[PDB]
Amino acid sequence: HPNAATSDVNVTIDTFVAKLKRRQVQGSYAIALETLQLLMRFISAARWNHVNDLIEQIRDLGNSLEKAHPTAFSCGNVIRRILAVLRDEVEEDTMSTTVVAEPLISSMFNLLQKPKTDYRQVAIQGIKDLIDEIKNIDEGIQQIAIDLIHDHEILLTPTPDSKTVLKFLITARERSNRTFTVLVTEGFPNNTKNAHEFAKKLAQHNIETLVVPDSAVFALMSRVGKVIIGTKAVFVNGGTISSNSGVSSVCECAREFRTPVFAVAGLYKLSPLYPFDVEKFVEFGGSQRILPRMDPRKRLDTVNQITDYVPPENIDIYITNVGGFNPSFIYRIAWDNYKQIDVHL
Amino acid sequence: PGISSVIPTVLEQSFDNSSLISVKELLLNKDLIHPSILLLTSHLAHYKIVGSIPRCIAMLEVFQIVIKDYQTPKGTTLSRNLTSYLSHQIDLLKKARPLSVTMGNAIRWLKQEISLIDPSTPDKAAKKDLCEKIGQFAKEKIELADQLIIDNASTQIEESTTIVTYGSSKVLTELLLHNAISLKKNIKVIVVDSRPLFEGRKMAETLRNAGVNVMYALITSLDTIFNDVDYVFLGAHSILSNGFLYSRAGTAMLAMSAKRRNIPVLVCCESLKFSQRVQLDSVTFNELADPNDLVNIDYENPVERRGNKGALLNQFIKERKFEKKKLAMENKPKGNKIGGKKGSEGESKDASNEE
Amino acid sequence: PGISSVIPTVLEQSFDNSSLISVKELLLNKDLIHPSILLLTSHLAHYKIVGSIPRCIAMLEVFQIVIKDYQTPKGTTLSRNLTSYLSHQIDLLKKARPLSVTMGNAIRWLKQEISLIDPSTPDKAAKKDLCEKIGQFAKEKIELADQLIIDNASTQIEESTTIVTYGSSKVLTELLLHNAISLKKNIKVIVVDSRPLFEGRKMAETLRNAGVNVMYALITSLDTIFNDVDYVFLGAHSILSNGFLYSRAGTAMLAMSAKRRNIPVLVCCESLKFSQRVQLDSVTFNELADPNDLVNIDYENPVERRGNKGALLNQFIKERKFEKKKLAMENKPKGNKIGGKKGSEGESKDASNEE
Repeated sequence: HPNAATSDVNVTIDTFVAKLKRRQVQGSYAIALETLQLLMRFISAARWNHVNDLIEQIRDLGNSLEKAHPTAFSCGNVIRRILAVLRDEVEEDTMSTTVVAEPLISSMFNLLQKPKTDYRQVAIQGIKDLIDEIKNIDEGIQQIAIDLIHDHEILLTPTPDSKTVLKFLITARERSNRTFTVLVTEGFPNNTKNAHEFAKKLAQHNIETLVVPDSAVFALMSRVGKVIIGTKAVFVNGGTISSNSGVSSVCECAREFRTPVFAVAGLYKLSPLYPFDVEKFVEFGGSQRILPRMDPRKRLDTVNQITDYVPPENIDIYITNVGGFNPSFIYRIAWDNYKQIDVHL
Repeated sequence: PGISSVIPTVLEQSFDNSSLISVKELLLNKDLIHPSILLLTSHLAHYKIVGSIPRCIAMLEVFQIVIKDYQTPKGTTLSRNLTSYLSHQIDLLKKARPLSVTMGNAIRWLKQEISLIDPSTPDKAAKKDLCEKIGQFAKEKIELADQLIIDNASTQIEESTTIVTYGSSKVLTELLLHNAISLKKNIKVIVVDSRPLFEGRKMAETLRNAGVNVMYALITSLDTIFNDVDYVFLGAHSILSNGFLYSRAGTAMLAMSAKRRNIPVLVCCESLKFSQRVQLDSVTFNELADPNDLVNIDYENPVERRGNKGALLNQFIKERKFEKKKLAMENKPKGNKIGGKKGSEGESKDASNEE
Repeated sequence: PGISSVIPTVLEQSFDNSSLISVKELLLNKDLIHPSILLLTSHLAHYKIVGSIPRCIAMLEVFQIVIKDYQTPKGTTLSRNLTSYLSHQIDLLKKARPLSVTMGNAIRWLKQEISLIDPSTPDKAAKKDLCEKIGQFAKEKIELADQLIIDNASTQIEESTTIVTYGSSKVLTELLLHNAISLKKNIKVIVVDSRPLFEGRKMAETLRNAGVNVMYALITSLDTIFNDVDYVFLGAHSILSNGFLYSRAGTAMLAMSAKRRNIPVLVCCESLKFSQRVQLDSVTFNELADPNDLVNIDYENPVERRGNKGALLNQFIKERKFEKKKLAMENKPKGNKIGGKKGSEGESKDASNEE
């Protein structure tokens, strides 16, 4: 499906693509917001007449968006959620149009056995709901989050790039009765400035801050109590894509020492697609930032990557706005938000 | 008399036992000190090249030079204030940069030598023989040992190799160079760099100066570098009486990673680096430096950017501390290349009682 | 309300997540409190027999009794102050000793029931059907559930088995009895007991009263009896929504041992015991008791002896703190037999949505 049908009806798709390609848009939340806006635009302006055809068109659009940018998972996720929202309503409608038993909320045997309305308003409302959800995640985490950390315990923080994780930390630090020491790993080629900023923020907040280089993780590990990840995207089996550099090794170390590994992200970051390959989804950075000169650097081929992938075996906890979950359970949460056919587009 | 007190930045809450302060710019000292020691101290304080192996050699050279320059006073004997002078030198060294195990060993050897020849012999005959003896010793326990190690390595390396390396250890550089030049095998060298000292960069430069296929990586980028790659080599500082690897910064993590991803690690060491001092953690005694090393924002050493950070004393409750010497786990390294060809790290002090 | 604050023993530097003390001796009580609650509180304060399962049943019985004794007033309606009374009772219970998830669930159910029946129906007719309903509920989620558990155990447990148990969980005792008398099998039941509580001892006694071969075990001597042991059941209290068993005393150690030595661990549980609240360590929410239980020499519970121990504030800083409930791990207990027949501990709250 090309962009021959959408030219004067919807123009913003091109702009979105541009934003994606040259990285004019920054932060997954912003991307999600943009996607939502696009969806709204599509809804308010276009014509349908039929429902299945419309659904197909939407699917095609989603596919196109995916093809334009693979590292934007939030965009995909939101679309999927919207589709799911549509689908249930459609199903409900069909039952009235025609004019059923189930053990649970969803059945497996229903796939094997042979099975005008104001749905537009409902669809519109769905988008609003999604927006609302996106707006506040930290408020639904803090009631569970500020129960784990105790007095005279030491925290270790890889990935300070995420905006949620910092907030979570701050909320914990607010409490007068609670006291903890913070060890911060830097992350050289991608996270350094961000890490520094985080450290500064911590200092401002009036907490004991310890800036640790990437090599000095091993010596302090006898004192380390907990591990927190600043992840960017959550998946099916448990595996997560983290917000750039210095996460994997630390996680491995934690696993070795049997240190508890926590993860805070959100369900809008959660994807119903499987991460079958690390090479396909993870994007690599820039060689120019590491070392100067060009003519001798033809011989010196430098390897540097943005995003990081951590196996589900190391991570045990996934606290979101709804509640505390596991990597062995999060799949069901995704299913509760994205339907069966909506996985493949 | 020297200089005392006045230390920059916060003292922190944890890890406070060893010296981390001191003379960087000289102001008022005793008018009897030979300047070569001072110069050496100045160098060591702001060094970016040395790593365990060459320092001791340099020290030995300095000592030899001193001996050559040494003149016996007309009144007092050859050893009367010499010991005092030595003590002063030691104190200066400690003030500048804490003494290593090799350095301690050297000092011990010197002391032994001093005891051996009693004050009775003339000036020009004694030191003639002393300097030659010391040279001979140097030839024996260091260079020859290194050569032996190299040769051992040569036979140990098979066909088709892909190696990940770390450090400014001279022996490793020699090894890699040898591989490149005289062996003519299918060698691939991958380099890991560290923040406190640009050792990896130096290694890379050296490789380039020979003409080797080089991949360049860091401590963070390790999850993608494996995805074919087999051997892992590290540079050791000293092995204790316990058997644990008491070495430089980013080694232990690398070793752990190697262990996780199937293939074990091999480490090289000399037959003099062994110590009788007992410790099992980095907290006991550690090389701690001024937080001036962790100021520059990436790229290169001399850049100086007015970005986000540039304050330590004015900041309320902020601890910016880094460690240089680490204690790696015992079971993780399998191969140790010493004076006795090949052996396990669990031997610990088999050469210490042998002397 | 009664008595508040003013208690012996220090707040302690280590472990202070929950409040440590409460009424034990009755003085100045409100003239509206039902005596059965008071008696229960008196019992719980110094109990040896009950643990999680029977307690809830007892509570339910008490509630039923209260309902039977309750009649609708002329002025105030049936749903006017009952809820307040319930709240007060809950507060009293909490003051006495921290409560379980089952009790909370029961309370919730009661609240729901209160909402369900509208204040318009005849009063005599209302409570008649209420008490019947409650009885039915009790039969279903306890007795029937127990039966189900027993049946599950039956199909899984082989001919002639050795079972190692801890605590005083009633369900396990019932199971053992069933194994003994009704089915007739060769059983070797090893029961482990700790210092402050004689639950294991009680279990052993009960077994003896039926006619079973029992081995009495202790925390100090564990490894001697394992090295032979095929099947291990733990005293369950509550399963969290992560996959961790919040259970009584040194069960975690036992689980660890089991993991180390061949065989996996088994856990029998009720369908209503499950909690949506989440925690991953023993430090999170600790259940505490007075250090007065560990003062005397053991043998029996009431002794009153003069010896050496008997100082908490008299001597130079003496802290004698202990924990009643600990955390058992995730991967080690795999087996779970519930009201929904089959499932694992990795399946944390799949039954919670199904109800």
